[PDB]
Amino acid sequence: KKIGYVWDTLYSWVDTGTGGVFAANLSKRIQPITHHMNHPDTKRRFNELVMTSGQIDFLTPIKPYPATDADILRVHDKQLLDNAKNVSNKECGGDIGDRVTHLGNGGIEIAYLSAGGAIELTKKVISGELHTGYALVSPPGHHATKKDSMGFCIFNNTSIAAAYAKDILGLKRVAIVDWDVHHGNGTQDIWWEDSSVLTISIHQNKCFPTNSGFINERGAGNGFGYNLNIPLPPGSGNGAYIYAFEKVIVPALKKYEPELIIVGSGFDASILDPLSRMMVSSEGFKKMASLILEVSNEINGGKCLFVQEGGYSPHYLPFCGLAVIEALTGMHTLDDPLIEMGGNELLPHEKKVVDECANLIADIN
Amino acid sequence: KIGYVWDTLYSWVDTGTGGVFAANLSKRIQPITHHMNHPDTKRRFNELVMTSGQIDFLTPIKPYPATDADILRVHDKQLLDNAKNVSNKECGGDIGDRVTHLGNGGIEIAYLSAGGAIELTKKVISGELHTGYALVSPPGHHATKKDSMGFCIFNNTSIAAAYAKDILGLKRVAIVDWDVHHGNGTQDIWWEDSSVLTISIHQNKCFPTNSGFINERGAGNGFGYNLNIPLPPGSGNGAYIYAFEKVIVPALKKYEPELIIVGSGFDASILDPLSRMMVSSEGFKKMASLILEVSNEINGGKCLFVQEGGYSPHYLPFCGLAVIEALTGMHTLDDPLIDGGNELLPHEKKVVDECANLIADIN
Amino acid sequence: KIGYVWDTLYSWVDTGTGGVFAANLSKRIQPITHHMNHPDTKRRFNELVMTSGQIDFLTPIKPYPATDADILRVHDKQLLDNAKNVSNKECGGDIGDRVTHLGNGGIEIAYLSAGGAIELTKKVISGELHTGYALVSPPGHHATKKDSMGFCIFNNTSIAAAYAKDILGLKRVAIVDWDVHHGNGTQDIWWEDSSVLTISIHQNKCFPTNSGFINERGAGNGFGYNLNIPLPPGSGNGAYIYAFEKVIVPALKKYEPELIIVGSGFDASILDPLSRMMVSSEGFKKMASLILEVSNEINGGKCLFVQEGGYSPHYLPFCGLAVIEALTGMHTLDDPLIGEMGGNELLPHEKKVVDECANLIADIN
Amino acid sequence: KIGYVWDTLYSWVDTGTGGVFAANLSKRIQPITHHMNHPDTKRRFNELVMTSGQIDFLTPIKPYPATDADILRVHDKQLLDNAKNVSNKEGDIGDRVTHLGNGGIEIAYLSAGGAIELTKKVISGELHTGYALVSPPGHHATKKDSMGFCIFNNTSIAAAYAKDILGLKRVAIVDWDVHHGNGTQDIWWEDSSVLTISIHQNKCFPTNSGFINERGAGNGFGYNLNIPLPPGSGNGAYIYAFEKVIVPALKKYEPELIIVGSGFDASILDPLSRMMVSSEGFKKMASLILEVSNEINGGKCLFVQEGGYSPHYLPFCGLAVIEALTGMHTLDDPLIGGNELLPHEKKVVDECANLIADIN
Ligand SMILES: [Cl-]
Ligand SMILES: [Cl-]
Ligand SMILES: [Cl-]
Ligand SMILES: [Cl-]
Ligand SMILES: [K+]
Ligand SMILES: [K+]
Ligand SMILES: [K+]
Ligand SMILES: [K+]
Ligand SMILES: [K+]
Ligand SMILES: [K+]
Ligand SMILES: [K+]
Ligand SMILES: [K+]
Ligand SMILES: [Zn+2]
Ligand SMILES: [Zn+2]
Ligand SMILES: [Zn+2]
Ligand SMILES: [Zn+2]
Repeated sequence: KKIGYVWDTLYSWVDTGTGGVFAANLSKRIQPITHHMNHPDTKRRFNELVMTSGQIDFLTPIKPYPATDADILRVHDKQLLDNAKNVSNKECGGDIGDRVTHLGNGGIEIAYLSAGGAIELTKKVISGELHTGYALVSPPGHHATKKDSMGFCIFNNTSIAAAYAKDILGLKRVAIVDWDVHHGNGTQDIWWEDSSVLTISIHQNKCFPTNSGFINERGAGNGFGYNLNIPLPPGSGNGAYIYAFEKVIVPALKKYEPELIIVGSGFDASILDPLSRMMVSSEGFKKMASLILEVSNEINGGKCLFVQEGGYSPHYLPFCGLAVIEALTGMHTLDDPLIEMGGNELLPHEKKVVDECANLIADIN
Repeated sequence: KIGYVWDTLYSWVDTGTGGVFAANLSKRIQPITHHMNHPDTKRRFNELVMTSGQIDFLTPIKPYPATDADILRVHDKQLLDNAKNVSNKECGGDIGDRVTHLGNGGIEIAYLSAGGAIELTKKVISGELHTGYALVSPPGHHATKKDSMGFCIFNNTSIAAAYAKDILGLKRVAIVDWDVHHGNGTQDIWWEDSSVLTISIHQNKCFPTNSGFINERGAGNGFGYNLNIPLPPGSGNGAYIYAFEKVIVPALKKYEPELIIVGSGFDASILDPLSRMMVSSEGFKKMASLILEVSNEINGGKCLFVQEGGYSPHYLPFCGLAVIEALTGMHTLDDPLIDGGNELLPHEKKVVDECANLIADIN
Repeated sequence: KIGYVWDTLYSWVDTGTGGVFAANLSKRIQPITHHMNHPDTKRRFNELVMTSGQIDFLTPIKPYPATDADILRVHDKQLLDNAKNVSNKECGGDIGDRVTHLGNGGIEIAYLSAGGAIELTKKVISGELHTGYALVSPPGHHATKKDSMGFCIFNNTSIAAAYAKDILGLKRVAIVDWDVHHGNGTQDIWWEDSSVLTISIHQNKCFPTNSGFINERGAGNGFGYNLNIPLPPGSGNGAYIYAFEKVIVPALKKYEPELIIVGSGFDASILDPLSRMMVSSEGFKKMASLILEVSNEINGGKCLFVQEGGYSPHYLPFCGLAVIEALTGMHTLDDPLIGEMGGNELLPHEKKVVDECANLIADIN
Repeated sequence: KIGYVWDTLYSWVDTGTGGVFAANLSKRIQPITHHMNHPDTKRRFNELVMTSGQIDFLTPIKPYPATDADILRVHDKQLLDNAKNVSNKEGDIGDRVTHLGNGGIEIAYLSAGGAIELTKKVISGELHTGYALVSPPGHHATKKDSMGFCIFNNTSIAAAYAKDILGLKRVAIVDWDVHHGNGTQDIWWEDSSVLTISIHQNKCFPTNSGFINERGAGNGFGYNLNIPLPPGSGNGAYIYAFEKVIVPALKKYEPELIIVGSGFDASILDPLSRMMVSSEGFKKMASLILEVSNEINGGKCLFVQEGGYSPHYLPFCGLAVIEALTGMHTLDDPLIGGNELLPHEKKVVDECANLIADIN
C-alpha cells in the first residue's frame, strides 16, 4: 500500500508573533510571551519525528501545490477571500476577523499551499495513485465558515478538498469526520443544507466555539440529518472516544456509504494539550484511525485520507501524530514515551451523550 | 499587613535537562527549549504582582536560606546528602526520579525556597504580618521523608509546619494543599501524627498515579488526620468550591489549628497542560477567601499561602493575582479570559460527599 | 549614596513583531522568537544586580512617567502625537523607520523610560544622591527632534538634560554617549546649542551609516560643542581608554559642566552581534571610572548613567555589572571570560583617529 | 548537477547543557534558553534552501554514518573511545564548552558520513560539486582531542577517505570559518598530501594558535598556510586574501580535490567574531574556489559546513554560497562595512603570499 505524506517547509513558517487569546496588551497587563499557542514548532516536531523515526521510509512524499481562487471559492465567499488578500497585503500583518486569528505579511501564500496540500492528497487517493495518506498542513481549516475565517483557520482545507472531490472528480457522497477537540463549525456551516457531504464533529462540549456543536444542530432542507455532533464532557478519554467511534461514527459511515472519507485529524484532545480537558492518549488516536481505515476498506476500498487540524502540545503531539501514521503504515517503529491512568473507563455521563447521539443514525440514509 | 515573599534566585532554576520529555536520542525525544517547569511561569506571576499595582498593598519579605537542621526536622539525612551530592556535580544531575533535576549549586535555591516559607511563617505567628503569599521555587509537596521527586527537593510547607511546631511551640497545624497533584510528600511526612492535619484536593489519579485515594487516612495516632479529596477530571469551580464548603472548611473548624499553611498550586487551572481541571481565576479567589474567612473565625487570621505547582505562563499569573487580591481586599486588574465547570455535577458531588463522612474522625 | 532605577515595565516591551529582520514571507525572512532588542538582555542585567549582592549597596529609585511637557522640551509635537497614534492601535505598529516598533500601549513604557532618567537627574542634582544608574528601556539617543528611530521613541538623556536646565536652573550640561552607534538624536537636538556639550564615541559608520564624522561639530552658538569620535571596527579597551583619557576627559575639564550624563550602552562589547568592537567588562569599568573621576574633580561628582543599547544576553549583564562596581566600589563577582581574544593594544590607525579628535578641544570654551 | 546533504538529525543536537556560558549558580551565570550553538541557526539555513526554491536546482544526498574505521584514519582510538563513553551516559567531552547529549555520537557519526557521501559522489563524477549542511562541526578536533563544539574532524575524515579508499594523492582543505582550524592543522602537520589552509581572525579561537610561522614539519613543511586577519576585516581583506594567497597556493599545488570548510561566523552579525564579511563576500569566496577548481582539476570541489552563530543572518550567507554553486540567484540579502582594504590587513596577506614559494 502506498501511503501519501504531504509536508512542506512553509507550513512551519506561519507567523505567530502577534495575535492569539493572549496578545500583548499593556493596558490590560498581558505581558508579551515567547511561545504563542499556535507556535509552528508543534507541527514541525511532528514532521521531524516522522523523519527520524523511519516511518518516512514506508511513506510516499507528496509535494503540495497552491490551491486556486476557484478551489477556495467553491465553499467560501469572495468577501472572505478578498479580505484574506487585503490583510496579507499590509506590512507587519493583520487581524483577520476574530482578533485571535492572525495573517502575517504574505501569509495567504501558506493558506493557499495548505489548502492545496489537502487537494493533492485527495487527487492522488481518488485516482488510485495512493491507498490513503496524511496531509500535515498548516494553517488549519475547520473553523472557517462560508463567510468568515476564525479559530486560526483562514480556509476550510477539508471542505475545499471535499468540494474538489465532488465538483471535479465526480464523487457524490463524501463524509468529513472531524475529531479535533473543538467543534468544526466551519465545516458544519458550509454543508449545512447538503446531504452529499456527511459532516461529523466529535469535540469537547462548549469548548470552541462556546455556543455551537450541540446535538440538535442537524442540518436543514435536503441537509437535515446529515450533520452529527458528539459533544463529550470534559474529562473524557480513550474510553468515551472509542465508544463514540464504535457506537455512532462507524455505524453512521456504514449507513451513509461515502465514496470518500476525509478525517479532520486534530490532536488537541490529547492528554497533555493546553486547549482541552480531554484525555485521549496516542494509542487512542491509533485505534481511532484504524476504525476509520477499517470501515473505509469495508465500503469504498480504503478511499480515506487524513488532514491535520489543531494540536498544541510540542511534547506529546508528535507521538499522537506518529501513532496515527503507524495505523496507516502498520509498522511500529517507536514507543510512546508515556507507555495509562485516567480516561480509559467509560463513565455513565459520557455514555449518556453517546447513546443520545446513536439515535441520530436512523435519520441518515 | 500582607506579606509577599519573592527573590530573583527563585527564577534562576536551571531547567535545561530533565523533565518527563528530557532529550533522549534513542527514544527519539527531540530537545525542546521550554520544558514544563520553566521559570517563566512563576516569574510572570511575580512581574504581574509588580505591574498590576498589587505590590503597593504588600509588605515584601526577604527570604533567608533554610539550615540543614530545618530540613532534617522532616527529611532523612539520606535525602539531604543526596541533594548535596547532585548539587556538587559540575553539570548538575538527576535528583533520582529521572524528572527532577538540580543544577550545579542548585541546592542554594532549594534552601532559599524553604527559608522563604519559614520567614513568612515566623512573621505570621509573631503578629508582624496577618497573612501572606510566598512565591517560592522549587515547590515542595511531592518530597517525602526519604525521596525527592516531581520537581520538589525539600517539602517547603512541611519544613514550615515543623519549624512552627518545634521552634515557635505550636501544637496544632493544618496544611491545605490545592495543587492539582496529590501532595504525597506531605502525606508521608505526617502519616503517623495527629498534630499536623494534612488535606490534599487533587485530580483523581493524575500524579503520582499510585496515591491520593480516600482510604489513605494515616496511621497510629495519626489515623483520621490525613484527608484526600480526589475530584474527577473535568471538575471546575463548582466542584472545588463545593469541596471547600462541605469538607475542607468544616474540617478545619473541627480540628482548630493554631495555624493554616496553604500549598497554593495553580496547575488545576482551566489552561494548565498538566491537569484536566477547569478552575478559573475567580475560582481560586473564592478558595482563598474561604480559608481567610475560616482562619479569621477560629485562630485569628493565622494563615498563609506557599507556591506549589503551575505550568501555564499565559494564565497562571492571573490565577496567582486573584489569590493575592483575595488577601489584600483590593481589586486592581481584570482577568482577561473571563468572558466551563462552574456547575457541580453528580459524579463530582458523590466524591465530595463520600469525603465529608471522614470529618467525624477528626478530633 | 548610589541610585538605581529599575521597573518591571522596562522588561515588558513588545518586540516580537518588527526590526531589521521582521518576518516577511515575500523576502523569505523566516519568523524568529528572539529579536535583537529582546528584553531578556536588560532583564538579565537587572537580575545580576539583584543576585550578586550589588543591590545592597544601591538606593532603589522608583520611576514616574515623564509628562508631555518633558517630552516637548526636545521633540516636535508630531513625534509625540505619532507615538500615541501607533501605541493606541490594537497590536501596535511601526513607528516609522521600519526597524522601531511600538507595542500596544507601549508609549507607557516610553514615558516611564524618560521618567527614569528625570528622577535620577532630580535626585542627583538635589544632593539626595551622589550618582546612580538608570537601567531604563527603551533607549533614547537615536531620537531626533523630528523622528523616532533605532529602537528609540524619546531621547531619554536629552529629556533629562532639558529638565535639569529649564527646571533646576543648570546652564552647562554634557552628554557623553558610549553606545557603539552614533547618537544622531542627541547631536541633532543640541546641534545649535552650546549649553549642552554632546560627545559620541562610536564605531565609524555603523548606525546610522551616514553620520558620526569628525567634521560634524555643530552650528551657530553650538559650533565646537558637538564632538564625534568614530573609532575603526576592531577597536577594544586599548583605543576606548585612550580616547577617554586624551579627548573626552580633557574636553569635559575644559567645558566645566554642572552635570555629566552618560548614555551607557554595552553594544561595543566583545560579544555583541550589532558591533565589531572588542570592549570587555574591565574596559567599561575603567570608562565609568574616568567619568566618575573627572566629575568628582570639577563639578562635585554630579554625574549619572542612563542605559542605552546592548544586545548580548550572555555578556551584557557582566558589562553592566562592571559599571555598577565603578559606582559602588564593591567587587562582588568575576567576569567569566577573562581577554586574550584581542583588542587590548592600541593600534596605530586607532590613535590616528583619536589624535585628530583631540584638536577639536581647542574650540570648546 | 549539484549535491546537497541534509538530515533532520543534524538539528537534533542537544544544546541545553554546556557552553562557555553554561549555567553556574556560584559564578552567577544565569541559565539561558538559547546557547550560541543552538540548532536553530543551521535549521533556518536548511529551511531557506527549501523555501527560496534553491532546492529545485539541487540533488539531495542522503548521508550515512561514518564508520569507526573512517574516524580512526585521522583520530586516535582514545578520542573515539572517549566519545562512546560520554555518549552512553545520560556529559562534557573535553574542553567544557563541547557537550554531547546522551547518544549524541549518533549525530557526530552522521555528520562525518555526510561529508563522506558528498565526497564519493563528487569523485565518481555523479556530481560536479555540492554543499554538505552537516552538524556538529569538525575543524577544531585534533588527532587526540575533541573541542570547540567539534567531535570529529569532518573535512579531514573526508580527505582521508578520498585518499585511502578513493586513491587521491593531493587534497587541499580550505577553511574560511572565522576560527583557526587547529584540528586540521594538527592532523596533517607532517603530511604534504593534504594542503591545509586556514583563514581566521587573528588570535580568536584558540587564542594561542593560527600564526603565520606555523608551516608544518618534516615532509609537511610548507603545506600548512595560516592567514590570521586582524579584527574588523571584511570583504576587502578576505577577497584580497583569496585572490592573492589562497587561489595561487591552490594553482601551485594542483590538488585533485578541494574541500572547503565553510563557516559563516566571519559574517558581519555573528556574535563570536569581529569580522565584517557579508553574504556577497561569501558568494564571491565560493566563486573563486569554483573558478580555480575548474581551471586545475575539473570542478572537483565541495563545501562542508563548520561554524556560524547568527540565526538571523547566517541563512542568507549560506544561501549565497548555494547560489554560487547553482549559478541561480533567486533571492536578495535583506540587510545589503569593510569593503575597503586597510594597510594593516594588506600587511598580513602580503606576508602570506610570500609563503607560496615553499609549496611545490
Ligand atoms: Cl496565545
Ligand atoms: Cl518537559
Ligand atoms: Cl531583528
Ligand atoms: Cl553559550
Ligand atoms: K471536532
Ligand atoms: K451536511
Ligand atoms: K497527619
Ligand atoms: K493537592
Ligand atoms: K551641542
Ligand atoms: K555613541
Ligand atoms: K579558518
Ligand atoms: K598539511
Ligand atoms: Zn482545535
Ligand atoms: Zn503539581
Ligand atoms: Zn545602539
Ligand atoms: Zn568556529
